[PDB]
Amino acid sequence: ITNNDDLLIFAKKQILDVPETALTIAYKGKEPVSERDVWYFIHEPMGFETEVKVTKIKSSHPWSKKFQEIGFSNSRRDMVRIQTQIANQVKKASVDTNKINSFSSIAMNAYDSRILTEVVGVVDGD
Amino acid sequence: LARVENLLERLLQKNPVIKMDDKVVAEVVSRNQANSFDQYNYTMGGAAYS
Repeated sequence: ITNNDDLLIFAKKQILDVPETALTIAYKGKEPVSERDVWYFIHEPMGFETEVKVTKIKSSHPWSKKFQEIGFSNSRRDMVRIQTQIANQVKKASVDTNKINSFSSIAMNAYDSRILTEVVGVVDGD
Repeated sequence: LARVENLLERLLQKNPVIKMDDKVVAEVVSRNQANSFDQYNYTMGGAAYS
């Protein structure tokens, strides 16, 4: 990009200026929770009175008697996510190097033909 | 009943420490983490180690 407004919006998109929070709730009610519904969260000891949008669900079978785990505002850190990020970055770097190898080779390929043209012009000049 | 008490005392002697192995725990943890990594890679197409 060349103008300044696009770079301004890009820079604004490039940073994160609020604490990164992730909320996890263990729910054991009768009402089922879907993947789209937005609930109202009230929790006085933790100072919560807001609307929460579901982003992660770990449900059990209806006969399993177990609790449900519901997430909001992205997920906890975890290592396997970091390993996946590192692996995909490695793949991107590898394919970039593979492309740049051919780019350098064709830079050598586009070299010799133009050198031949220069030699032809040199002979013409004499 | 005295020998019952003696045997109960001797049986109370036993150390309440149960040595649990760490190598097998680490290997199982690694296998489960590998399962999670494979799941995440599959959900991301193939943009990972494999």
